[PDB]
Amino acid sequence: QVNNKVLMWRLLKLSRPDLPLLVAAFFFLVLAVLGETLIPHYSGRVIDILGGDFDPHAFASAIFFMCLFSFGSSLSAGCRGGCFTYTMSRINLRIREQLFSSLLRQDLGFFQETKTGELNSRLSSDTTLMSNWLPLNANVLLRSLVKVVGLYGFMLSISPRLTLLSLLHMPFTIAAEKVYNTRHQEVLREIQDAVARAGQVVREAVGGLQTVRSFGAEEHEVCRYKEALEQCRQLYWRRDLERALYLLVRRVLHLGVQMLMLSCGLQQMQDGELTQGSLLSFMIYQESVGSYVQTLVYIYGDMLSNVGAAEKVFSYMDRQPNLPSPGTLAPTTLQGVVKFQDVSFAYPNRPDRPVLKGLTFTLRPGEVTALVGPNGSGKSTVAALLQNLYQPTGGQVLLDEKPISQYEHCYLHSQVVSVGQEPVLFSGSVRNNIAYGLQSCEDDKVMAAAQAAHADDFIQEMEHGIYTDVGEKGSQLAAGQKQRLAIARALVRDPRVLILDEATSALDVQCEQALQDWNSRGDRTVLVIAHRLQTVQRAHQILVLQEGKLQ
Amino acid sequence: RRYQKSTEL
Amino acid sequence: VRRLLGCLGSETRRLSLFLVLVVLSSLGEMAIPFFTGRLTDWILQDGSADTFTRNLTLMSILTIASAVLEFVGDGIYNNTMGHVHSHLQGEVFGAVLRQETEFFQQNQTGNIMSRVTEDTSTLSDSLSENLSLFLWYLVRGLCLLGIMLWGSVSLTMVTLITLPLLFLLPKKVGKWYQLLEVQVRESLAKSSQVAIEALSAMPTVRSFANEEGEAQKFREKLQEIKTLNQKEAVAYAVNSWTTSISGMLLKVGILYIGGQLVTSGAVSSGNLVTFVLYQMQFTQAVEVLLSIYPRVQKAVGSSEKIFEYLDRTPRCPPSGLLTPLHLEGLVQFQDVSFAYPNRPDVLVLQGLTFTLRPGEVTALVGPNGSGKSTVAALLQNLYQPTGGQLLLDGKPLPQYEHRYLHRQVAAVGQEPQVFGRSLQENIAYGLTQKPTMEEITAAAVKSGAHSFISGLPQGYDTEVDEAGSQLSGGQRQAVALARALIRKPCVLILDDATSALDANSQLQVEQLLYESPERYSRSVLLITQHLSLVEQADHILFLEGGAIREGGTHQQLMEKKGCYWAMVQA
Ligand SMILES: Nc1ncnc2c1ncn2[C@@H]1O[C@H](COP(=O)(O)OP(=O)(O)OP(=O)(O)O)[C@@H](O)[C@H]1O
Ligand SMILES: Nc1ncnc2c1ncn2[C@@H]1O[C@H](COP(=O)(O)OP(=O)(O)OP(=O)(O)O)[C@@H](O)[C@H]1O
Repeated sequence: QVNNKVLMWRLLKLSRPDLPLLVAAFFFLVLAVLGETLIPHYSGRVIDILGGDFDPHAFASAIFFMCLFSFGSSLSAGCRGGCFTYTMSRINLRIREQLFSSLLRQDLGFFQETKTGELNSRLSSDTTLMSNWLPLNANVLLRSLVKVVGLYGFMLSISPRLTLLSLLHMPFTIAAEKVYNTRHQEVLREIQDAVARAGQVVREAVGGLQTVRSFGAEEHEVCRYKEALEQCRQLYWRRDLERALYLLVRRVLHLGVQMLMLSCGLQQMQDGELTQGSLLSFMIYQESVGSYVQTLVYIYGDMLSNVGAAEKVFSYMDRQPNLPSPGTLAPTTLQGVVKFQDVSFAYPNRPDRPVLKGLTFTLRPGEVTALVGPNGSGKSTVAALLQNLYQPTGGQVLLDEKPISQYEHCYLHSQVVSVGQEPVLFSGSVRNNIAYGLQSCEDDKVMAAAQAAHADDFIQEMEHGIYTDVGEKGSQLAAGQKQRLAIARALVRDPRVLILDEATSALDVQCEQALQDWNSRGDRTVLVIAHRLQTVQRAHQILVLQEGKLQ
Repeated sequence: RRYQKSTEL
Repeated sequence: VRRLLGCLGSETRRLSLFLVLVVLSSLGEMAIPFFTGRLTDWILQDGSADTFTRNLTLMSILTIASAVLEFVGDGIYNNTMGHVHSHLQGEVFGAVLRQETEFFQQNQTGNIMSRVTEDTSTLSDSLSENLSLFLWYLVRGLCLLGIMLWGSVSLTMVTLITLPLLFLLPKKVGKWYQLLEVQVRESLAKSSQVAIEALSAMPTVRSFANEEGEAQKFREKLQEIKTLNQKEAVAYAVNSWTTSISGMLLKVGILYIGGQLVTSGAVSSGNLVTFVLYQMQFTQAVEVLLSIYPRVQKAVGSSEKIFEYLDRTPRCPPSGLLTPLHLEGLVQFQDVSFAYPNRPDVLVLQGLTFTLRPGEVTALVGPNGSGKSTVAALLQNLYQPTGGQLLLDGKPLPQYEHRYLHRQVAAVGQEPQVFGRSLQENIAYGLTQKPTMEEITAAAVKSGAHSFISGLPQGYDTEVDEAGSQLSGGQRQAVALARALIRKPCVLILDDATSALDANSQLQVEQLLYESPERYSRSVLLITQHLSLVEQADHILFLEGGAIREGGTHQQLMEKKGCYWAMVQA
């Protein structure tokens, strides 16, 4: 269709800045094909010379042209793969960086709906499957198509009667290859379904073993996994039977056309219309012309999968994000007046299910504010709406008499910081994680932030000070230390409006409160989210939250 | 059975 | 080791018939180069048309009869290797499910996932594919060398001197190129782990305006690959040069010796064509066998992880043999003291002693922690007690049969997991026989789930996906309650039955607990924080610090003004 035409031109525009490498690679393609096709022509000419005299003017010419084209074919084929492997790597690194940059600007509703299994396959495996189009699938298709025409050009020069019998059995070889490649892809798809079905059986048994042993169904789950393997085993045998049947067809047919031309070609040669040299040049070509039709049909089948695997990526990259227009307002006067005016929010993934029902309150910079409510009331959604992470369906959020989406993206998040409900620690060092997202900072501020958040006490227990490497996902440190690192990550930024969301986190909320009264300075707005009323007091005001309605 | 050489790049 | 790899013994009659058909197929395949040298000698000295006809019909039959025997040989081997791979894969699942319960807590589930799913399927499929190729080309590499000796020894011997001299440089550069190819694939997959780490924590990245920083971190990993990629692309060109030149230089070495020999009248020109056609087929059988062998060596290296997993012994005691017909339902604790064996330095429970009888309700209450749900774990034979004795109807728990005991002891978990199956079978999970349709309706009647499940478009056949998406927390409690009521347990364990139950099913819970006619043959252990059911319980015990602190009936305990008085006034 025309949908494949735009994917043709879009994939060609991707490889435009590799023009000097493709020209040098496509030169060596043409030089190698002409080098090899002339080799069997000189092979029969040596034998025809070898029936007379050893005259230098023709025998030594044919020998020299043999070694020159054998050198020419082998030296050019080495440089063709050298310039094509480098081209594929340059395309692969270009589309990986371009996709990851475009995936990073999507709205937060995209990542909630999309599973993380799909985005890993697009980034890791689909980019490799699309970079094989031009350096591999268009390389083999062009090399085989020119060579097939070249072989039939010489066959018409040798004997026009004999080359017609090659064309008669051809339509079978194209049809047999096209049928087998259709059936083989159908089975290999059914293998992928039944393999993940057997892995789904072990998915429930291993993870939920406590429920399995509570009812004595270990022999039941063994029975269902033994049955799910029998469905896989039937398809494994079906693939091998069809594959070994195709080889038997190919071997019988290859012998069939070899006897037809050895018999009829010999009968023509006894009539004097062919020489022994021209018969040997005819037979070498014929063994080679069957092996290039099979490659041409197989590769053209695989070119359609490369485009199909390149249409998932081009749909992820071109999806429009649902974000407000960026703002450029960054005033230096940021005293920090926060006003909520009848806000109502519904999640984009699950619409027409209201969470907020017209909330209205105001935060004063010099004071402390506390939020309390039951589990699932929606306290953390108020925290998300305060950092421009979403758009409220109704009402507005006013920060310094301005809508919160009108500020600069880097300037706002450097002044309105928060601590998450579940802290997440990345795979960098400790010093790189305290100063996360900071372009430039000194070592004194990192130490001072740990001192204020009680993180410097345990930072000297492990060697290298603050340059210690943290494991992946943060699975090296204690859970209690992880909240202290997250708290110190907020304070180093020198924020203006501060949000703390411990909620279910306890046994350290009084360690922070005792030193500083929720780190309230007098010009820094503080919002503390807690589940129990007997815990705050410190806050100047309290706003209880029930089912999205303040009391 | 027969070995099939992966295609040259 | 290969000795431990001595499986597939029961199929040695089928594998021997394969080994007799590969040699018969390898002998009949080489007729094609034999009857091209006899035809090229027939034309050089003429002869009758009978010898042309006789040489063609022997090449007709032997080539056709070699393709058929390969097809019969191939399917046989493919039929048997399917059975061995599937029988062993089902055998490794029975071993892990018979392991102790403590295997499945500290170690990651995904580590157990990999060793069973694709560390055995891909290991066996790579080995079964690469073993026949090594087996097919070894016989062709051996049957070709047999007739090379019979043909002419002079050109045969000169092949074997020049073969290892010409097959050292291709594999020395071949070793260097595959080293660089695996260094690219490691750095490509390493950068994917960095990119997917930031993508799974998008709210944390967005709240700090670090979208530019994550793009720079990814661009640093990709800029490291490009430095080593230029050297890798050159090493592909040199590897293609050395393989092509050394292969072609072999062909002209043997042609010069044969041409000098055939011009001296020692051998006919017919025998030179057969020998050269055997030279390329013998060389190809060596270079194929040289590439398969590291892959087979790799597969058997990774096979020691599977067999270690199968050979490890469980720590739990084996199942008992006694299956008595009727159980009264009495269970008692004799000064038990359980510690988690993962950290046995901490005594979670100590000094527990109570007796349960049919017709009475015993409630266990306490604060968060202090081994509340751990008492339910010891009752249904999930761990063994470190101290004390546990008695069920006068007998210890491991002395009882494994399937019969769990059919008479039913429990409700804190967070009852549900599986993706039909809800008609999910209610009747784990039964020895499939019950009729009346019992599932009766179980839904006694659980209060019938008011919701009958409103489904499919009802009892409504499919549920993984992790219980199409159900509420309250509906997850109701589906679990009916699962524990079909088998009519003699001892019933109720932990957190009303975590999200504030509806009519809670009224059915207390109706079953206190006024149902079937309570007189059941013993109930109750762990909920709702004090309405506590005050009607026949026995109430307080749990704090993993030990029994206060005891007695209900009315005997406020008059003591103990710990029960604390949260009642609060
Ligand atoms: N990412 C999300 N996608 C869809 N719905 C969400 C999401 N996060 C929250 N909700 C919905 O919002 C409501 C609660 O929001 P929120 O997470 O802010 O509550 P909370 O009371 O602060 O949290 P907690 O569950 O920790 O007590 C629920 O109806 C919940 O289903
Ligand atoms: N696999 C484990 N390894 C180590 N400690 C564990 C493990 N499983 C449980 N524990 C600990 O042992 C105790 C067992 O939990 P417990 O029986 O006290 O439940 P609970 O939190 O009181 O229950 P509920 O949620 O019903 O109130 C807890 O202190 C828990 O932290």
